[PDB]
Amino acid sequence: SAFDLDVVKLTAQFVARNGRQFLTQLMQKEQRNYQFDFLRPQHSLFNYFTKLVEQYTKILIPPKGLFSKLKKEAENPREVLDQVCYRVEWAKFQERERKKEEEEKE
Amino acid sequence: METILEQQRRYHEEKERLMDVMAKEMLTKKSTLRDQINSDHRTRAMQDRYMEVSGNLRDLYDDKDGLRKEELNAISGPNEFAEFYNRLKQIKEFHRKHPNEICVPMSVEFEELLKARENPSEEAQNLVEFTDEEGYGRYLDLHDCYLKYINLKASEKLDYITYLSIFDQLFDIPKERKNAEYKRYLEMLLEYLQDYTDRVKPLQDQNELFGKIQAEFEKKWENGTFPGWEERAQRLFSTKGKSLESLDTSLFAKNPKSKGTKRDTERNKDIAFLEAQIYEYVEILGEQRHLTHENVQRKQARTGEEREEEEEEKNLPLGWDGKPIPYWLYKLHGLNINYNCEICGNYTYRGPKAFQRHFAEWRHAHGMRCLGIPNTAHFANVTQIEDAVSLWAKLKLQKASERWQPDTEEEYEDSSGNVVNKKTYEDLKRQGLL
Amino acid sequence: PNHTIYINNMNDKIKKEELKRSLYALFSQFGHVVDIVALKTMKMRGQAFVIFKELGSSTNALRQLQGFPFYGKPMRIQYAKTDSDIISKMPNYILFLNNLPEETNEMMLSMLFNQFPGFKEVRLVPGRHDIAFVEFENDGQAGAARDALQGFKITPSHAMKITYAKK
Amino acid sequence: SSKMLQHIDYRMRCILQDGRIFIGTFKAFDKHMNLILCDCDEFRKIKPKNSKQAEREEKRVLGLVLLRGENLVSMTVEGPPP
Amino acid sequence: AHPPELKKFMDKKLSLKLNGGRHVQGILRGFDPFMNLVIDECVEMATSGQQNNIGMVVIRGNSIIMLEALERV
Amino acid sequence: VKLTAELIEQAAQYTNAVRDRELDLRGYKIPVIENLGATLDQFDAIDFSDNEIRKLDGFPLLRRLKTLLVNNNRICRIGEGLDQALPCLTELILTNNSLVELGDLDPLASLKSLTYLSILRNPVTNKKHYRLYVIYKVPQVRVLDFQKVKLKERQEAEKMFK
Amino acid sequence: MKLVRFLMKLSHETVTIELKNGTQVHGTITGVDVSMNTHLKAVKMTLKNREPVQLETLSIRGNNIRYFILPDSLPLDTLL
Amino acid sequence: SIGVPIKVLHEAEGHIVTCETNTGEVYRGKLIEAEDNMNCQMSNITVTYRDGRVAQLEQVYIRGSKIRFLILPDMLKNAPMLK
RNA sequence: GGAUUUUUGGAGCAGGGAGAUGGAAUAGGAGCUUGCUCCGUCCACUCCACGCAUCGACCUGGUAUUGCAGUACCUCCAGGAACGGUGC
Repeated sequence: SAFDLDVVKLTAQFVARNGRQFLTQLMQKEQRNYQFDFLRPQHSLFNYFTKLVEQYTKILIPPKGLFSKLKKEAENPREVLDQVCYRVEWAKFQERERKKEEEEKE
Repeated sequence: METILEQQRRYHEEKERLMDVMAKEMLTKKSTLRDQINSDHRTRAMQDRYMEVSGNLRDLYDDKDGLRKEELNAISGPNEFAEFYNRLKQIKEFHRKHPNEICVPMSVEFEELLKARENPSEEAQNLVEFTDEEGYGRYLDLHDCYLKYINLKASEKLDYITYLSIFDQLFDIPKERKNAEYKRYLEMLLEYLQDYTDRVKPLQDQNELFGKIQAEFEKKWENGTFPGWEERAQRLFSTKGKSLESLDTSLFAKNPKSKGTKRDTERNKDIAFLEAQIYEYVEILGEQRHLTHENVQRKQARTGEEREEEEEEKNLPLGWDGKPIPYWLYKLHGLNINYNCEICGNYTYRGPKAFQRHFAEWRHAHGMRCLGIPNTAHFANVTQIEDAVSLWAKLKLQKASERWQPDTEEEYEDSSGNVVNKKTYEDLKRQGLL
Repeated sequence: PNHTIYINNMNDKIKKEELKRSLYALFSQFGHVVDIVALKTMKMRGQAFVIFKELGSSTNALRQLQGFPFYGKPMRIQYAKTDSDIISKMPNYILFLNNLPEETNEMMLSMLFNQFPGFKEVRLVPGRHDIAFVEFENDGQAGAARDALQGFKITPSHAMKITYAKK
Repeated sequence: SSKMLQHIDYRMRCILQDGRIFIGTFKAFDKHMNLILCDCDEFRKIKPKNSKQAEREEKRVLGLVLLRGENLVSMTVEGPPP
Repeated sequence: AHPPELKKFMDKKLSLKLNGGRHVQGILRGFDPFMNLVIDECVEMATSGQQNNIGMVVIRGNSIIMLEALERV
Repeated sequence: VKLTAELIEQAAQYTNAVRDRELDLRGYKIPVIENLGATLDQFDAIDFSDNEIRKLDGFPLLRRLKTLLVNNNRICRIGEGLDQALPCLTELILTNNSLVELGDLDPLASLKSLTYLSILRNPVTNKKHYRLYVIYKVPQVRVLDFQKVKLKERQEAEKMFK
Repeated sequence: MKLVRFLMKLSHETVTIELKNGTQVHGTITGVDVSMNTHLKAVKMTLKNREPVQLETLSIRGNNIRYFILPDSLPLDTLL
Repeated sequence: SIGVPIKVLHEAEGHIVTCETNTGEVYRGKLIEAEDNMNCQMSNITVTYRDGRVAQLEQVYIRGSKIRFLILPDMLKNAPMLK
């Protein structure tokens, strides 16, 4: 739902700013007189929270939108072709891995 | 909202979906050549979607440089968290889900069922980029520039050999005066050809190739690109010779090189750009023009059936043992006679008892169901559908007639010495009088 | 009621075509525009009719635009007495119709009762005259058109009003 | 052949004896090919007689028009069939 | 191959518009299946209001694209 | 819900009430303003009766448009590039709409062709000097609230709010 | 015999028609009947002082045409 | 042979039609007698002569050779010619 | 079946004169670029003979009609000519 997704977005906003392993902006939200239902790791929503945290990190890396922005993407179809071919090469190696694993298991 | 955060969120989603779509589109392919040209254009355009994302994200410091100091505090927390969460604790009891929170970019940069195009991909194709014979990258448009040259020169022998020789080479002594509008006409044919080339090389950086061609036009012609041994240096776009390189340069900016000739350095600017673009396009498509010329040789000397079609590129019934049925027997069975059964999808039957049994066969059964009338016998051998519906119409009328309906027949007197039917009796009975 | 709606009470210094453009803009909202029958001869001046897709559409444009300001004088729109040539070539569930005509034609009575989302049937009490009971296959429809018909004119010599049938 | 017999019943811009374009949902042909254009209109150049005034076209509709055979300069399709 | 229907209009007055913007005011007198309506007591009407009585005009339908009626016939 | 060129081609493009080419799409609640130019230069009126369009925006280049029905819609604001896409436009009937404040009258004035307009049933209606703002911003207008504009109204609307 | 029958030798043929209203157009016409009736297709047409207007299925008339231009690979004696 | 154009002209004759001729002579009135050669007899017509003083005459003989077009009954849109 | 009504065509063309009135950045020639002189395509203002009349729609205010029927187009006075083709 949109409300639950917004709550997960706030969880990602807190995990982007949590600067210590035991100190953060969500330690208070856990036992601070409100409900905290995304704070579970044994909840399956913990996995979507981890994905949202990975997204907040992909926005929090300095090359990801803090103070530097590279234009090899905004005006780069050649680096884009390089990246397409890189994905394709990873895919070829992975198809080989799957075939070898299936054969070994059989 | 989230600008230095949510902006990067949108940009990450956009670039990641673009990278997945680009990987799939540049790893797997199709068979079609028009589809191949359009798909190179589509890979360039997916780079361009990531390109809009990047044009938003790479100068997006107006939020980052300023919110990184206000969100760079280590004191606050559940206060602002509680402002946000108490706003978020509104009535969100609307029990339904939404995958249109992460589930856009696959439908945006993925392949379709009939044409492999995403959300953008409603008109993604080589639609107007492929002419009749051109073949999306198989042939090109030399006929139009040829017709323009014909209407210009008007020569009783300006035929295939002369056309191909003028359109294959780069910078020979041309077969027409370039000191007339023939140069501008070559520039127009080269504009068409260069558009064709910008469509036929779509995955290459268009702006970067433009900048390379601009450095070419600005240095590589006029700064001694053609050396010599009058022969030290001369121009094919100026038509002035040089006693040496320094003489060429000095006549470039002298008086008669400034404004004292209608073929001056700027007064030949349009025809010079035409000459340069034409020479570059020809010297690139030396193989492409060669394949087009081979095709034209085929389209001139090939036989009529092959050429036209490429431009456009005993009934004997079965026995148990699967052979012809002999002729007196075929006549007996009378297969020749065909029966137009309109109910059966304009199916048409040979063999009369075959025809008849078909009325209970499936295709007729289906026909009936979808006609809206059961496959009861009463219509069998009525094959036209308007006849069927009027028949079943009167049949319906008769069935409703001979039905005894207690509602209109079964009739009740009220207490007041006057009579109504069952229906109205119970109606006014249970709506509070009777 | 009628799908052909009368729209009048405006000025005459306004043009037929211009007032037609105004009526189109102001009628594609409350109903559909099929044709605007506009005559500016003297026998019917300052008036026109719009033939809307639905009879409830026309009467609803009439009941919302019951005196809407326009063209020199607040224009009044109602249903017509009959329908136009295009469409011519084309609270409870049960309620007693009081002042029910001993003269009405069951056809027009049916088109009245089925103004609403389709009525079940109309039963003009054929004993002691001047009564009816009509039921609607949609009780909200019955109550809607019966409240809007409280005091309704049909054969204007009377007002045909339908209230919720009692217990 | 009867070339137009496929392209009829759609809104088609028929051309004039004087250079107008008239999109009528064309019906049928003849040996003189006189047009019977239904739901048919016209529009021609509102000549400014000048250049700082620009050129437009005022809208005229005949509805169904029986364009005599001397009319057609061309017949192209400007509306799909409704 | 069908004569034209000027039949009740014959021997009656018509004011015709022929090419050159001209008018011929006259009596319907004679014709052919070629529609060549011939007007006696027919007078020309020019661009200017000048008008000359022509005696007997045999005005070919080659040009005359209009003609209106003076009476009911 | 997807509003497509399905519902724009299947739309009715034929004789309107004032005998012009109108294309009705009644009965869709279409909130998506896309895929419209496929009227194919044979249309002047675009009607979206029973629509929920989040605001006034989303039309293609129509140099011919002569009527548009955006009534019974969810119009909250008014988008910018309206004139170059409707230069022949005089009738953009957006009554039963939800325009609120005179900042929704910012692109309203840039057209040279607006004369027959309707924004009725909006909270911009009973506000004081609202028709004054309208008679200021709309020079070439002739049909406003289905009664003529006035030179006295124009004097008031130019002179006030200096 | 007539050259109307010579123009009847044109189908899948690249032609150029200069018509009656100052028109000049490039066209692969659809099909031509005995009275010169040659309906254009994918044609770029320009009347007197005009634009390159496009018609994907158009019907260019007869006596309202002026000049016709045939293909270059068109044997004349074989076409008449 | 026989023209469904002529059938259209026969369905357009007898009542109010509006012919439009060569130089702008357009007559909107009762196109009484039209023969398949199109020499249309109109009755009680209002003809403009393209002059904008579109004046009403009676029983005009407007030839069809100059007839640029002819606005016919808008009620026979379902003709038997097209259907 | 290219001769007075439709498909072997009567189609083409050109916008009235002038003032030390003016705009052509990227586009005209010569006086061999800039400066400046004269010269063969328009529009804005103004002078004639707002190129001349008709009518139609409209903008302006006043003004008569409250009315039911399928429209070339339906008030009257007065101004202005923003727009159309008809005679020169």
